[PDB]
Amino acid sequence: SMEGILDFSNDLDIALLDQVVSTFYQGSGVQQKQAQEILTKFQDNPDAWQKADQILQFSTNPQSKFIALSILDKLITRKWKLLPNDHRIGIRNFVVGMIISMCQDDEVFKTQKNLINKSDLTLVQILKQEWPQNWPEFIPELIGSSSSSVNVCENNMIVLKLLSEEVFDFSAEQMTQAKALHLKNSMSKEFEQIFKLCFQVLEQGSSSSLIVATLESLLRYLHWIPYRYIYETNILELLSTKFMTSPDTRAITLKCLTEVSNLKIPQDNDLIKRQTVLFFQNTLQQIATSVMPVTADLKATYANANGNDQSFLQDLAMFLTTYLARNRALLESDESLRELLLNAHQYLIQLSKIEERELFKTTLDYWHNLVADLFYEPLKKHIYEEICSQLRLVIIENMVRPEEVLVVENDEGEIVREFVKESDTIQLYKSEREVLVYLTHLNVIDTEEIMISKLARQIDGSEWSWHNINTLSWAIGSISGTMSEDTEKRFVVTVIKDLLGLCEQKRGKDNKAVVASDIMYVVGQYPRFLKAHWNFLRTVILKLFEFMHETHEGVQDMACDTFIKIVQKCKYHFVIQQPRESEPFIQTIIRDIQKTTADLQPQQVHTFYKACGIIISEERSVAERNRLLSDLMQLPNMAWDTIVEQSTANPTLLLDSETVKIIANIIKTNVAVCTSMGADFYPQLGHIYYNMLQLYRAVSSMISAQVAAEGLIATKTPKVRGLRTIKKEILKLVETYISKARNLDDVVKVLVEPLLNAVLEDYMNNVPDARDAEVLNCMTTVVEKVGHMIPQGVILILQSVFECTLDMINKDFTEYPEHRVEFYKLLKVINEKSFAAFLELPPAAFKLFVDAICWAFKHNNRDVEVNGLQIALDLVKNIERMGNVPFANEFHKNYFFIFVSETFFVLTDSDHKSGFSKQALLLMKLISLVYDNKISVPLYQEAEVPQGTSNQVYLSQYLANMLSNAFPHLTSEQIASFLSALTKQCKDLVVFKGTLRDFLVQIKEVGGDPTDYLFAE
Amino acid sequence: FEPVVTMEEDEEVLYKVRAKLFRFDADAKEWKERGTGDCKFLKNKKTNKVRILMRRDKTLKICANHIIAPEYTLKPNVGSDRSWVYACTADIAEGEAEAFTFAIRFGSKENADKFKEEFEKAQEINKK
Amino acid sequence: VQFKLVLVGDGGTGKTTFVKRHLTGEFEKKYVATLGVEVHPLVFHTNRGPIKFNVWDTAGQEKFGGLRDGYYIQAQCAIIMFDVTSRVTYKNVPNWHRDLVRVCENIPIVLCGNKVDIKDRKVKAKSIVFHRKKNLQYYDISAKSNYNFEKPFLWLARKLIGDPNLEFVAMPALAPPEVVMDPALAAQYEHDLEVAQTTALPDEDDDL
Ligand SMILES: Nc1nc2c(ncn2[C@@H]2O[C@H](COP(=O)(O)OP(=O)(O)OP(=O)(O)O)[C@@H](O)[C@H]2O)c(=O)[nH]1
Ligand SMILES: *[C@@]1(C)C(=O)N(Nc2ccc(C(F)(F)F)c(Cl)n2)C(=O)[C@@H]1C
Ligand SMILES: [Cl-]
Ligand SMILES: [Mg+2]
Repeated sequence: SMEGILDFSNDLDIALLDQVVSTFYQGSGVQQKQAQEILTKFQDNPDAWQKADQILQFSTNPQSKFIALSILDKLITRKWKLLPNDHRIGIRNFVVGMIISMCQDDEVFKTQKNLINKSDLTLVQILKQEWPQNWPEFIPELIGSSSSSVNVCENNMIVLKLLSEEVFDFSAEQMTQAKALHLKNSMSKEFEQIFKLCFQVLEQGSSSSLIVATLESLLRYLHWIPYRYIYETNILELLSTKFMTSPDTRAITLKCLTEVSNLKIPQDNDLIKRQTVLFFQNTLQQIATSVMPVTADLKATYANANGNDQSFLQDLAMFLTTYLARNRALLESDESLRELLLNAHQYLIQLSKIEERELFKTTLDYWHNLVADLFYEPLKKHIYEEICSQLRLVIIENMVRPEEVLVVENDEGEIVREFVKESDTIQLYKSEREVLVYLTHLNVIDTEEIMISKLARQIDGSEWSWHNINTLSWAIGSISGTMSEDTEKRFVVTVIKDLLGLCEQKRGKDNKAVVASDIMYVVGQYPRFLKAHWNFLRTVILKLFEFMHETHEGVQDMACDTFIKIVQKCKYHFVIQQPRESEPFIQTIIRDIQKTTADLQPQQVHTFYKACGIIISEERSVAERNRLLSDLMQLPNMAWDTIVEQSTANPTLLLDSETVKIIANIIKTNVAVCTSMGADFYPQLGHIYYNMLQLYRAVSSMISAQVAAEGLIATKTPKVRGLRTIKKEILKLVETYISKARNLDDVVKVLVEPLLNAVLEDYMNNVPDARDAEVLNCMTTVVEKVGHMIPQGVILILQSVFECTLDMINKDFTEYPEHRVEFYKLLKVINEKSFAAFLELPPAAFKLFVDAICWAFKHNNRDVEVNGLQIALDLVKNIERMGNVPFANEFHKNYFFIFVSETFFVLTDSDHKSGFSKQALLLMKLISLVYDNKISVPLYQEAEVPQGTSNQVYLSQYLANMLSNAFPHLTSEQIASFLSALTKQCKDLVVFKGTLRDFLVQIKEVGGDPTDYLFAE
Repeated sequence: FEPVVTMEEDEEVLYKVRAKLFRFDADAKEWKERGTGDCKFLKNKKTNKVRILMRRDKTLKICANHIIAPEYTLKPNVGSDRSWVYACTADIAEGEAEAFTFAIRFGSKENADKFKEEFEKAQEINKK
Repeated sequence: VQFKLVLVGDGGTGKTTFVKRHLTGEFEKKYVATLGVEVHPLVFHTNRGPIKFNVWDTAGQEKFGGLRDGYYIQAQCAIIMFDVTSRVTYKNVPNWHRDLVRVCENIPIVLCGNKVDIKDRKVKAKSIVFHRKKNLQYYDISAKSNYNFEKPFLWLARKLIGDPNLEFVAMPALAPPEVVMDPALAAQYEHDLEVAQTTALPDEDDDL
């Protein structure tokens, strides 16, 4: 019964409409869902606009009228020029008339603001279509009618605001270059009259709501109007005094003044400088007297969140930061302006204490700007000494938890392991560090004194808390590298000493875990100190080893990361023999590696072995390195040798889930050490390589057997996931090694053949759901590093992976996402480095390759899409390089237009916005091929066009026809003009892109102006 | 001298463990997460009856509330060595008593085995 | 005590996935584009009593837009969603906000960068500044990892109730029915249990 309104053969029952509308907005459940579908279908009916005037006159529901105007909006924006001129006049008249009518009824004006704003916007859509060429007197009549009613005046400020927005702020995406310029120039030419009305209203204006609307319109004009309108009228005085005292105008005025501040004025003119100082002086004066004094506790005020206080403090911070970032030098020289400078910064100091992450970041950006300037700019830092000192306190007390500190307090008051990483916190930590590092450089004595005396108050317990020792610890760690080595020496010694004391003096697990994390963070941050103090370094490592036995899992984990972190920087001190030591410390570490790691989780053990690898690689004597490497790998090599005996005595021992874990961890261990040792890992890889690839085969068999016996479901079982983990880690190890290998001859002659034999056919001959995408990833690196040396190898790789993988990923865009991604990375590298492999493909398979490239384009997945467009660009360059030969001629004849049309398809369908640049580039390259006669044969058949016809003429003809059928609502001239411009601009990418953007606008409407494509010329 | 002007208090916590709860949607033939947080075995001090109560992290909304019935049986899921599946005939987490097939996965296999042991103990307590 | 909340943002940004997480606890991996809007009741329990959000989860894609700005009418709060792995989704935040504040002047609005769980982030933290001048609250979120997932609603509740110290609280938990037995037979149970056991749980590599 609601569906009545969908039947257009009858008159529209307005009362029924209003019921449907009410049911959607005010209703619920099934009725709401049904009503929504009906209204949607109503709205999208392309005749629905004819019912618009009817709904506006006769409806008793404002939402019904809103939806009527949405119907009109869609008509105006998309099909306006298609209407006969009667309907355009008619629609204009009843929109204009409804606005006037709604503004004259005071009660409707008050209560129907949504409906009037929607109406105003709808009018502005008409202005975009007919102003000013078919509406010269719109602006004069608007100014005239503004004195007639305070409601109409006010509503006119809304209209002008919306118009300024649509022309200056949001035109780039939504109009052609030519049309945007037309409308900017038109607004520009009539702005004088617009401004006088706006300034009149501001000077003499009574109605607070009219003032607000007028100021709101002014905010928009400040994005674009010339400086003179700002500094050669009295308007700065008005904004910075009058409109700051009344709180209803304060908000919008502050935003207006922010926009003015943001302009970079000519430096040479003293009068403009005086005015830029004065509006700032006035504004700060109104804040001190009408809002809050400089001493006000803005942290408390923001936390109370009365009325608009949070928003105002935000806008104040934006105003002060914007202004002072571009104009503080005007306040720095004149002694009479020093109070004003320091007060503005004092406000910022108070704002920076607000507990509100995103606001803090806004203020922190400003502080960075300032402290970076004081670091270089001569004779300036003395000015801000007291500000900077206060800031040191603010930052040291609001340091966020660095990545490296893995303990944190929960909602029960226990210190525990962190559940997850915080990336929001990560950038904030870095920003804090940067400012605090600068602040330290600007006064190293002040920074030390604050930190040391805060530390004293931790010891004696006056200020002791987890928060208080933590922020302090993190700040102390954060400033590493700011001090002299000797100050650092004394400083770090003091800090460690006192933190160790804290530790003794506190009892309980939670307490020990806090101070442990803090000491670990500090020492990790001061490698330079550790380098120069071997006895101390040794102690912390030995202590980290102790923590690897801690039952508190947070501390365990952190000891492992701190070990790696110290080792990344101090590794040299572990590899040489220190005085008083019998042997290099690496030797001591390796000997106890069993006892040291015995309580660690596998992945922590791997980290441990990786760390040892960092150290071992530091040894440049080949014999000693290989020996240390042999020594490090002793446990996993023993386990491995005993596994391979058992495993090759009978393939049944591998069924054992415990054995699968052991093997996985052995390979993972190998991967860990390979990761840090790279090319130096080769001997160890050589020890295991041939047996490892046999295990890869054996494990493959078990996986295939399982899938046969249990079904596809087997791939989800623990046993099969474990077997597959073994294959993944083997692939990862080979990838990791080959990615870093220096001796490529060994790779080709030793590693590659066995690897290809072990993995390629197994991938090819497994069911889709059992193929490891890591195979593809491995092969990508193989081709990357040695592709140029294994041409027959690369052919083998394509044969084995290309068609079966393509068939997995070419039914939809969703399934096998990892294969999808790795697949296009593989084709990319082959096409770069080993293009011959694609020439050796039979014609059918070369066609699948082209299909695969174009398929990639149509992905939204950025990983696939980006590689897709690259492959295409690279293929074209590959073909062009071959010069005038039969394969290149056949390629162009078979595939040039496919590439052109496919590129056009994704350019124009509004579903691939992300790849616009690379699409445009590919299309430009293709068109340039024809315009430089780099294609040697005709792209058309002999019968098809007159003999001797140039490829240039034929391409125009093809494209015109293609676009004509694809976009039948374009005129012939629109298409001719676009292609004429496009082909001319095929060496200037940014111009070409502009022409394409112009085209994407024009296809979204009817009657686009063909002359728009002359905008560059 | 004048100065300045959940329903779990009556229950004992036998067992607490971190976990992820799923419910099976038979229509879709897919498991769907119902909640992640602390799964607690709560023994009412008045009835001696033991229930599962599980709350989502941060929102604290109940994603499981049902007696650890004697008749329930924990079963393995084909995909996991750290999960149990079982039929529940009266869960009131989302209000009106409803039947669900639940699955519950833990951080480790030890946790899963511990849970099963505790679950069967609670079943015993519920029999008397 | 209910508030209309509109959720807007480019297609695929994770609006519907986010809402679903809040409704049922579930993580939906498939992308079924929303057609027009879907309205969902969503209740939270706070120390200031229960708050209900009528969530108008709108379509991001132009072709599935439906009523567009019509959905926002009388909205009392909103969330704007983008995807930190897709720069274009951020670039479009100003467009969504424009359309939203033209209909809804002066309402509390949260900007949300979804999918921070994904390693290769494209919209860097330093880049995300649009909210400052527009007085939007901002959060990094992940519907998948549940990172900060509660934060948008906690903040909106604080603004709408007008109490900055509002907390989510543990809803009471009635003693559940001790009378477990309903049908004597339970034939239906046995078929469901076998199917459920032999259907793998998703994401068996996650930490939980
Ligand atoms: N990795 C990750 N993926 C997510 C997250 N949130 C959503 N997704 C996925 O991204 C896709 C987004 O789907 P929806 O939530 O349907 O997107 P939408 O924003 O509702 O799209 P429209 O309805 O067209 O506006 C789905 O495949 C989700 O599984 C997240 O936090 N992390
Ligand atoms: C407590 C934090 C503490 O001080 N402990 N002793 C200790 C000794 C030496 C070191 C160091 F710094 F690494 F050399 C450290 Cl971190 N701690 C503890 O054992 C307590 C955890
Ligand atoms: Cl980032
Ligand atoms: Mg959706």
